[PDB]
Amino acid sequence: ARGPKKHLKRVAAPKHWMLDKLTGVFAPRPSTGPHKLRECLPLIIFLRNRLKYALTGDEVKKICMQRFIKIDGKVRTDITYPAGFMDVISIDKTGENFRLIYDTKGRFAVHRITPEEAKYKLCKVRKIFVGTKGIPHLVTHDARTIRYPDPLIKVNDTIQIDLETGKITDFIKFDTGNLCMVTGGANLGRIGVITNRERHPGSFDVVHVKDANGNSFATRLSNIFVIGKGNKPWISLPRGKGIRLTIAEERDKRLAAKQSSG
Amino acid sequence: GISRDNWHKRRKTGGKRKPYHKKRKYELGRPAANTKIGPRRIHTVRVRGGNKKYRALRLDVGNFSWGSECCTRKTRIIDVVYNASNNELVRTKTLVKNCIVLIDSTPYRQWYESHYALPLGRKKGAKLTPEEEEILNKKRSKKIQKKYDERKKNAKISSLLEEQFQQGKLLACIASRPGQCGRADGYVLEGKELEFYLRKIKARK
Amino acid sequence: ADIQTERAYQKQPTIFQNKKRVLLGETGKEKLPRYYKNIGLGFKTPKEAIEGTYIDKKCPFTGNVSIRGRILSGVVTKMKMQRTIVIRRDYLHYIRKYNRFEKRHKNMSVHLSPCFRDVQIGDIVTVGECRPLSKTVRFNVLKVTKAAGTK
Amino acid sequence: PVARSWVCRKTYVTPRRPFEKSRLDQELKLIGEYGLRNKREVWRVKFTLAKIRKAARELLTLDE
RNA sequence: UACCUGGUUGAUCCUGCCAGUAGCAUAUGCUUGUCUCAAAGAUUAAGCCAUGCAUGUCUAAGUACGCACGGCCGGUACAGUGAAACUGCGAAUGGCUCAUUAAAUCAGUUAUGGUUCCUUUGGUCGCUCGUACUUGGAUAACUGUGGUAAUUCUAGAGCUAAUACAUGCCGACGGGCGCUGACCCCCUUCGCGGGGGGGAUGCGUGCAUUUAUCAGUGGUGACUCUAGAUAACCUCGGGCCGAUCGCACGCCGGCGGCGACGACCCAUUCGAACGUCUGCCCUAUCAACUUUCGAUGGUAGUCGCCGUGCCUACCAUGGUGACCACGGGUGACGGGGAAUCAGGGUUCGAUUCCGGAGAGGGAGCCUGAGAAACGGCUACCACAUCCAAGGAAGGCAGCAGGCGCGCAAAUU
RNA sequence: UAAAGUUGCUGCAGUUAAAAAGCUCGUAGUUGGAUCUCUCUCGGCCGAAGCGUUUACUUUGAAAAAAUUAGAGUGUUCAAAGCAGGCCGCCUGGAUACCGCAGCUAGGAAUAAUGGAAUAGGACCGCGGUUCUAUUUUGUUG
RNA sequence: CGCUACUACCGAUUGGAUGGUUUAGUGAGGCCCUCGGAUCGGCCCCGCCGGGGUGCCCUGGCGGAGCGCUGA
Ligand SMILES: [Mg+2]
Ligand SMILES: [Mg+2]
Ligand SMILES: [Mg+2]
Ligand SMILES: [Mg+2]
Ligand SMILES: [Mg+2]
Ligand SMILES: [Mg+2]
Ligand SMILES: [Mg+2]
Ligand SMILES: [Mg+2]
Ligand SMILES: [Mg+2]
Ligand SMILES: [Mg+2]
Ligand SMILES: [Mg+2]
Ligand SMILES: [Mg+2]
Ligand SMILES: [Mg+2]
Ligand SMILES: [Mg+2]
Ligand SMILES: [Mg+2]
Ligand SMILES: [Mg+2]
Ligand SMILES: [Mg+2]
Ligand SMILES: [Mg+2]
Ligand SMILES: [Mg+2]
Ligand SMILES: [Mg+2]
Ligand SMILES: [Mg+2]
Ligand SMILES: [Mg+2]
Ligand SMILES: [Mg+2]
Ligand SMILES: [Mg+2]
Ligand SMILES: [Mg+2]
Ligand SMILES: [Mg+2]
Ligand SMILES: [Mg+2]
Ligand SMILES: [Mg+2]
Ligand SMILES: [Mg+2]
Ligand SMILES: [Mg+2]
Ligand SMILES: [Mg+2]
Ligand SMILES: [Mg+2]
Ligand SMILES: [Mg+2]
Ligand SMILES: [Mg+2]
Ligand SMILES: [Mg+2]
Ligand SMILES: [Mg+2]
Ligand SMILES: [Mg+2]
Ligand SMILES: [Mg+2]
Ligand SMILES: [Mg+2]
Ligand SMILES: [Mg+2]
Ligand SMILES: [Mg+2]
Ligand SMILES: [Mg+2]
Ligand SMILES: [Mg+2]
Repeated sequence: ARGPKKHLKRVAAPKHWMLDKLTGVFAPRPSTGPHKLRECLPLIIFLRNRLKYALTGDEVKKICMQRFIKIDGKVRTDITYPAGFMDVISIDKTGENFRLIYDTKGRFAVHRITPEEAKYKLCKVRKIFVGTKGIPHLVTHDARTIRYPDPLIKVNDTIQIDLETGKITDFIKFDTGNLCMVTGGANLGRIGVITNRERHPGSFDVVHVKDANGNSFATRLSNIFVIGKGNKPWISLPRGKGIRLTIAEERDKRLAAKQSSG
Repeated sequence: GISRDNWHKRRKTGGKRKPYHKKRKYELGRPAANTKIGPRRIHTVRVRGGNKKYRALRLDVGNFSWGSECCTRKTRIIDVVYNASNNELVRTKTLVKNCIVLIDSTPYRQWYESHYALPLGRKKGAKLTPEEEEILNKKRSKKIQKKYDERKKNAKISSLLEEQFQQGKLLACIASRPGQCGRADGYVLEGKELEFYLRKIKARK
Repeated sequence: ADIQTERAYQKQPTIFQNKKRVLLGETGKEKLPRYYKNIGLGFKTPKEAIEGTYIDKKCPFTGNVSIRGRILSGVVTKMKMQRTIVIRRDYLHYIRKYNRFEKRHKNMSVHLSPCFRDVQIGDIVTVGECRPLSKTVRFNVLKVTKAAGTK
Repeated sequence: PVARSWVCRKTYVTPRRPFEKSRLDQELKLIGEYGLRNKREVWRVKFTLAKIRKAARELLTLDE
């Protein structure tokens, strides 16, 4: 295939979008942006499939062209804009704010946040490099580069960004005992305290994480996102508090809710 | 056209490989820039990604560095005297990387005579026409003369470079790629490398 | 051992060998400084590479190569090329219909540095993946271990 | 490419021996007693029961 | 549902095949009331194609002197709607088909510390000591003369635009920093001499580029990494350092808020391209193959976006094989998968998802971030259209549709 | 395709039904007899470091497209399907399993290969030497 | 041995037809290099000159010529 591809088959779209099979052949094909194609949520999917504010794609376009949607404090009129982890979506006309946080089953949940909490976000740091007359530079998972960071900030750390200004306010160092979320793999969406990190030089590093219920699970280092310092998260967690129920206890909970209903 | 693919080649076992696609644009090659010595002629090539390669066809000036003295100057390229790959390259006077070249020594002599206040590459007739007598002897304050005298204690050139300076032409190695950057830069040969290439050149003739 | 056997002058590019020297510091030769690097992954630099004089641009310790990716092991089978050898890797391939294995092998041409002397047909070599060095060579010998009955 | 689904199943299976007195009599008894249209309905019910029995047999061999 | 039954004998028990039995796919025959899904010119011919359609695109914001409409006022340069044309972007996606292709493709796993990357997103964009209250020449649309049998052919003439082509400042700007060092001062030393300062005048200066040298902010398992210092360079077929548009309008005589375009470089996204490891059907009535025209490796280079015999020169004689090399065949595109199946297996996978290849057969290119592109171009080979015989124009393995081939497949 | 245990790995046959080379040697291949019951340093008792010869094997963990398959929920009027739906603005899904082989990961040490001293070309303790070398010296300089 | 049919082989014929590989020679077309220079400009020079200062040159706008100098 000469040149880049511009379409996305519906059955070839990422499964966490929860797209059906009979609506069409194609999928929204996220635009290039701060988040990778497989790990993002396009604006149209969120605005139409998730929130049901629009019934068709044309209605999503009509919504976005009145400049009502803001992603991390900036008006975004692109309906296929890739909104990813920890992004803040603000709709002032109706007055709500959402944070894209993975659910326990590895899907972007509709998570409403208070307007006070919509003024900042947390970003994982991807690399630090010195350039241009010895000025340090940070690169985050959100593709934003910040010059003059705190010298203590190292790779795999987490920084709190004020969305209005774009500057760092504080940070969490990657260390055992700090709370984290898994942003990829089998344990995606799970929240727990880092227990141990084993280093394999020349290969991937494995991080062990223990839930609040005592369950343990491993991931790769690139799949770990520091959420809070110690046991306390710096953001609000979704309704499922990051713990994964087995199918048996999920069925028991569903049956109990059914019995208590009515 | 010209191709740089690996599939037209035999396998390591010696068997033939049957091509599974026709020639692709990203495997192309281009004719060589057999850079000559002459008045500057450089052509630009639009290459992959929209960037630019400078294809030097004729060159007569280079940027050469005297490493022991850290003196880099723009000099005139005179002749090609050795090529480790082919002899026809010396015969046709082609400037490629690692080719041994004769460069004019005038800027280096000027820098030496201005920095050390000692003559370099001069005959015994001792002409020393004005503005060179001044640059070599002059009149200076006690501090300046003391600084120059301090310099003179560690200003001794190897005999081979002194002979070359007497002749007016130095041996240099081209460290750049004229067919890719359009520039013939390099360094003045000295030390054991100079001895090696002098022996090789003498044995070649 | 003379190291100037090619038409061109052999020299470690990083080292500068024409530094000006005063006659007061002319005790024979300056003992030309040697460039060497420590390849990671817990591999020791051979003392030969540090104290040697060979020029090998494909040497993992004194040349311009980066060890990355896969680290494998083999047995030396042939040493008839210049600075490169042929090793043999043997393995068993499983066949599921019969629940049984079959013995297979494949040869690999790997670059051998002059820092590994007294390499015999039969010893074990730990090689590491690098960028293509030739048409068929993609590995560099990182460690040599003698055979089980050497002298 | 289209926006259609092609998942489909056969709800019955056919007996291997087409003519045998006992099977024919038993199927006719079922048809008459439950007012069925043909033998395909009997085979459909037989197939659902067979799938259920296969699933149960798979589960039994597992650990309790 | 882990299943058998008929047939050799005068009769018996075996071996053993033939036949029966069930499913699944293609075709075909007879038959057919309702309703929901739903495959469909793959097989033979990657054979040939009439005709029509399948890729175009304008916002408040690049260029409007078409009355083509419409003014409001009529000198208010330009109201607005706006065909056309210039400019920009896309046309490299999608769709089709399965001819080629046998460690190739492809799959899983890794690498780029060996490269390119339009766009989106973030950073950077007075860091450089050197007409501007705005520069120049065209050209199209349009108006007029045309030529040819003929095309989405174009020529001559007359105007006129730019975010098309070019050209080119001011300012920040005071300096700082390297070098230079006329001179001047202090100090010690009788003194000499030594030590320490201030300095006029000259050259250079930022980020990109090319080379050489020096020291050792942040990073990696590992850089010859990142940053720093120095001497220079910096392509006339030139590198960045805004001569651009819109909307609100303001304050104190100059300063300004939102945007939109553009831009070197870095990062990011989308990739792509080479590599690593393991894995493929039949065939020995293919047992040795490659190497004189690169086969395997070394040194230096050329070319390439880069690592590499990729190519060249000089060297060495290597490299693969009964663990099946090399050669041949395939009714072979590879997978995810499909049919059948107690358990193990056998067979199928042209076919809607992923990857590859091709656009009648080869080859060569332009433009572009991205084609060796064919609903782009240039040739040759095979077909074939119009012709006034001078010439011109082709490519349905896109959607319909026709011919042909066939056992075999739908509406211009 | 099953029937075909008539291709036989599971799992067939070779005295007479088709079938063991005329006989022996012999390279590759395949197979191969008993036997052997973690610590010294670093950082805050642990976290670190090796290396126990290396594995094969077994168990775990990670990474592994969706569709399809298995399978949870859900009265499409039922069903094949679909991913929907339920209650009087709320409530709730869009699970889970499986994914050879090869490649990563951490436990086990039966089985099976492989080695560890027999010219001592041995282990451990101390010794002594030989050589080169990094820094202590040391407000500072020196 | 005789009667009929089918299949297959050897095939004299020095078989053809189709295809595919090459030796040698020729070689379209593109691309690169070295030239080439039909034309179109700009500077200059004058006849021509608008005005500034003042006849007085710093810039408009022409025609003529210069293998003048250069660019495309
Ligand atoms: Mg395509
Ligand atoms: Mg790595
Ligand atoms: Mg570029
Ligand atoms: Mg008989
Ligand atoms: Mg009978
Ligand atoms: Mg039968
Ligand atoms: Mg029947
Ligand atoms: Mg009806
Ligand atoms: Mg079709
Ligand atoms: Mg066909
Ligand atoms: Mg246009
Ligand atoms: Mg665009
Ligand atoms: Mg384009
Ligand atoms: Mg930007
Ligand atoms: Mg005109
Ligand atoms: Mg090379
Ligand atoms: Mg080579
Ligand atoms: Mg050669
Ligand atoms: Mg085929
Ligand atoms: Mg197949
Ligand atoms: Mg197929
Ligand atoms: Mg076919
Ligand atoms: Mg496809
Ligand atoms: Mg193509
Ligand atoms: Mg055709
Ligand atoms: Mg083509
Ligand atoms: Mg077409
Ligand atoms: Mg096309
Ligand atoms: Mg058609
Ligand atoms: Mg017919
Ligand atoms: Mg049919
Ligand atoms: Mg069968
Ligand atoms: Mg059976
Ligand atoms: Mg039998
Ligand atoms: Mg017998
Ligand atoms: Mg016998
Ligand atoms: Mg044997
Ligand atoms: Mg035993
Ligand atoms: Mg799957
Ligand atoms: Mg199902
Ligand atoms: Mg595995
Ligand atoms: Mg020829
Ligand atoms: Mg030609």
